[PDB]
Amino acid sequence: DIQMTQSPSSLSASVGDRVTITCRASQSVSSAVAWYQQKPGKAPKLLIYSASSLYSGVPSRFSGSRSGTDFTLTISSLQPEDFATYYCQQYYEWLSLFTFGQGTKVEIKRTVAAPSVFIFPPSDSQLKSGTASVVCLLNNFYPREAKVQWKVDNALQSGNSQESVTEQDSKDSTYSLSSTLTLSKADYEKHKVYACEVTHQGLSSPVTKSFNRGE
Amino acid sequence: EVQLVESGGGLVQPGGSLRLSCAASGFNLYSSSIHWVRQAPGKGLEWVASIYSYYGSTSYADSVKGRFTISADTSKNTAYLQMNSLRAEDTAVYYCARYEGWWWANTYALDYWGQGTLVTVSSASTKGPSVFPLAPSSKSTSGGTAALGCLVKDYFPEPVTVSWNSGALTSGVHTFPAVLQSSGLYSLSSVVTVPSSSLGTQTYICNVNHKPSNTKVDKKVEP
Amino acid sequence: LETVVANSAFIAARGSFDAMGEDWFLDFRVLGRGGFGEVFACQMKATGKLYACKKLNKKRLKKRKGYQGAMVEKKILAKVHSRFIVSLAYAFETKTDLCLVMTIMNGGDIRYHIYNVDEDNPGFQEPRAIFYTAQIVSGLEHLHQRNIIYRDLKPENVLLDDDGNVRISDLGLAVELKAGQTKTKGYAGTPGFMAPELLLGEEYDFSVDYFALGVTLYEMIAARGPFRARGEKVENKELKQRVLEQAVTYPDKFSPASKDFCEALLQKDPEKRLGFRDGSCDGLRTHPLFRDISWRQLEAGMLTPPFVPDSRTVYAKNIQDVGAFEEVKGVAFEKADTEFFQEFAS
Amino acid sequence: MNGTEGPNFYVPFSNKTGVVRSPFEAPQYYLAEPWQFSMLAAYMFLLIMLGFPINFLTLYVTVQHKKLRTPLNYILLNLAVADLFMVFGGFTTTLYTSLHGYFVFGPTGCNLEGFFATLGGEIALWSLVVLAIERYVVVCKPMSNFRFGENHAIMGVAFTWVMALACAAPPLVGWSRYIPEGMQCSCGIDYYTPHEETNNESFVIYMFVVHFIIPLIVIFFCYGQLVFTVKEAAAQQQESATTQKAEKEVTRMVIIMVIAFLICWLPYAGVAFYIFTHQGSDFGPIFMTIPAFFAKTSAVYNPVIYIMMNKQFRNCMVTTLCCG
Ligand SMILES: NC(=O)c1cn([C@@H]2O[C@H](CO)[C@@H](O)[C@H]2O)c2ncnc(N)c12
Repeated sequence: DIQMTQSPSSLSASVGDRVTITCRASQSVSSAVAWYQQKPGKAPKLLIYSASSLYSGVPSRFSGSRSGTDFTLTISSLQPEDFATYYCQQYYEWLSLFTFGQGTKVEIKRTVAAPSVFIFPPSDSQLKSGTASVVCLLNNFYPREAKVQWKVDNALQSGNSQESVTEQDSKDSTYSLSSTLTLSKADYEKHKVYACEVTHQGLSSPVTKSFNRGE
Repeated sequence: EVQLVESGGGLVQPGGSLRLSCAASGFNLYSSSIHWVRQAPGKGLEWVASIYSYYGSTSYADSVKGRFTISADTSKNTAYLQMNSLRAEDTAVYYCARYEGWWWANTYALDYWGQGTLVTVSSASTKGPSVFPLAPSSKSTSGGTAALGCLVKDYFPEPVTVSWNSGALTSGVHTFPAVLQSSGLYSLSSVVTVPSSSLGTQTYICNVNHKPSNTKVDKKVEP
Repeated sequence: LETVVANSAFIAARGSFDAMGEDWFLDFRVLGRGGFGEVFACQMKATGKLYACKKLNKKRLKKRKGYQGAMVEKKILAKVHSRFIVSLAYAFETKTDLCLVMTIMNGGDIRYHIYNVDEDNPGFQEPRAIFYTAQIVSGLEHLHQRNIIYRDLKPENVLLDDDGNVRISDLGLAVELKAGQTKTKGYAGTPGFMAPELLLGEEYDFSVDYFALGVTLYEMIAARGPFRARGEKVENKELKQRVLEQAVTYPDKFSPASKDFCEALLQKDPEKRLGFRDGSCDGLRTHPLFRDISWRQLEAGMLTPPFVPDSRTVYAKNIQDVGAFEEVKGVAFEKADTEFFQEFAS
Repeated sequence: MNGTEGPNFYVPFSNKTGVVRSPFEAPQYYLAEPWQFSMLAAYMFLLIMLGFPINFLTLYVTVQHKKLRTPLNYILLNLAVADLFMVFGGFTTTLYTSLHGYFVFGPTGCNLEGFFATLGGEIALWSLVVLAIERYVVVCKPMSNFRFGENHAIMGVAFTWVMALACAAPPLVGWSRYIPEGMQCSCGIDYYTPHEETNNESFVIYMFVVHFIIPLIVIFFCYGQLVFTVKEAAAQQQESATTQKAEKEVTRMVIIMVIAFLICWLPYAGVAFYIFTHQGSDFGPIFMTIPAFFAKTSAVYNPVIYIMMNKQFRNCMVTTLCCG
């Protein structure tokens, strides 16, 4: 079968940098590599086709080199729209699928920032439905080398917590994460200490913010 | 340029069937191969199927092979994807793409794509949101800033919009992407960090609109 | 005139046939003047069977110093045969030419048939052309399986038999390689049936034969090559520039399958050219052009051709303008030349 | 007699002016008029003016077109040379002499001029025979299936020369003699004098048989076979317009080829035979120029038939005429 790998998996770059990414196929599919850029609110768009030949109507900032099983895509100077996922493709069959990489995320390099940790009580209205949802906000941190953990009565809650992470902001260019721990009303009323423990590299050791039921 | 405009999306039951149409222009259909590619939301691209330029040979990715049947009419200049058997993983934006020649022909690559057409595989009727306040804590007062929010729970289908104070407060407002729950209903929380000191001096109201039922619920979140 | 009398005598001979030296072959009209001499029809004294005699005139040989080219074509064609490569039957000399007398193909050459169908009809009808393409491909394939770089192939070397089956014929300037080499330098073959690699004086593999196929196929259908106009051939220098630089445009005479197939063969870089893709030449065989023709039946010659050459008419030109090149003035044969002439003959 | 016999002349006119002697020193005007000499000279002028370009071209075109240099054309080049022998040996001399009204180069001159004219005409005669042979050889096969090669061509050329010498050389050694013919300004063969001293009778039989009848027979055989072959070929191949056309054309051509040999040598043979069979056959001097007219014109018409009506030469000639 055909396995597409890329490296770096993710890389931190700034505008006007020389970014070099590589792609590797598990078997020889000959000189046959296209490079695509994908970024939200767009459909996939061709950059390089054939083996290293620049596609028509594509900036000459993108270029490719090499051959064999190891292909290269180089961006000579970055622009603020080159923070995106880049996919290689090999476009051949024997009747095997046309195989794409797992994307290489070029992200915006910046300073570390600690998260502001807030833990939120459910209201009376929330408890009336029959579910209790306890919300933890980790606001304005960088990078995504952070783990949220929920403890209720010191017991680790996993497999009943859901995380959602926003990408880079336009207000300060950081990440925010909201994790919503969903419990039964019954479990909530058999519990007392609800604690959100936040692990981050900007923090010396995990910061726990907790509350006792209601205000 | 060459352009593809898809149509024929919609909501469809699991294990049902749907036919997508991709209307092609800027080229003669009989002179170009046509393929389907799909994208699961916020993920990679999976190729689905191809059918030859003058139409006769077909190839398929194994996961969709047989289940989906690619076809085309060169008398309409339109490619179709007949999708039989729908599954949870089939919930995706579906793209048609173009391809030129076949078996080495200036060593092509997939050069024109559609804008996608949304296929939603799900079972449930439209449902307005229940909006619960997420009360601030008196133990988050320790930094001088409290975060409070609203949990907009058990709605179907997307999208909801959540704003604060009728859109007047939108900075520091983090409205997270919808997560699909195991109830088959979407849920999101929208939170805002405010000064703890301004609680009970300023009221914070989440304005929740759910367009696919036109249901609007405004919930004042307690100081 | 006298040529018509000779043509009438040919018709007479054919009738007898249907129903080694100067005292062993009845001579008829020349059919063209090749690279090194004329190629005339002829007939066996004791068999009453028609053969072509590719004459390489001694005078013209001395002028062009074409002694190397003669030996290569002989030895190669003599050794390699299939059902898409015709047999060589005799190699003798007379007194004025070296002779290759080769086996029957009384159906004329493909180049003739482009114009004899009608000259207002360019090439053959699509099914008929497709059939012949499939057969030419099989012949090339047989060479490639034996690790032979041909460096040639042309319409005039694709002969029709009276059945209507086509075969490549006359294996000219070529090299038969062993297993353990595929790359060889040189400048060889007739210009226009040579790929970029040869012309630039670089190494080349099996790819080049597939370049020649592209030129052949294109000329077969459109009645003109990609690098020459209808019933024309340009000078070697210009032809070299054409092969390297000229992009191929495709008439609507071609079907879509045939257009795509021609494009695949006529790429200037070997890497982008269909043929040997570094593990098979059977990737070529997968092209939709050949969905019409089953490979198993084709290779065994079990498929009926959609045209059968009539035997009540005779194919190939009768002299009325054929090429020419110098015959000797003061120029007197070397001892070496005489030794070559005996050596050539079997 | 049958004219006026001499041991070194044969005035065809009968003696009745009392001055009919040798015309090597006697000006002929007692059996001719000045205007007839002008017409004689005019006719010789014509034969030079046409004959030399036509025959020169035949040699010339082959040298500049590679493809023409082939064994089967050797004999045709030879024909052109033969014709030129007649032009410069016979025609030019006769033009010169005619304006004096008699042959002014004397007995030795007569033998020379008569030799070159005969030599020329005989190489031509035998060329036409060899050509018919070669055509028979190529199509009809002498030995089943044969290639016509260089050696045979050379032999063919040599053969015409040898046969011509076999005819032209005897009157120089006294078996027959050259003596003035016509208006006495050209020298022909003594066949018209019953003169014992040169043994004319045996010579006339030899001439008639070996140099007319034999050729005539050979020509009839060869072309008869050839026309038969082509008729047969066409019959076995009803399909195609070309074969039917070919049959008609070949029959037409063969009639032209036979007729051209007849016109050239039949007058000499006919006249010679008549005089031999019947004694006292007086033919005038003007009348004796008639066989020469017919024979001499073959220096033009032989190359028309045997060169121009051959496809290869035609193409080359067209090339040269359209700049070359
Ligand atoms: N060399 C060959 O094998 C042959 C070439 N010709 C004709 O000879 C012409 C001059 O090469 C070609 O265009 C054909 O018409 C042939 N015609 C019949 N049989 C053949 N074996 C050949």
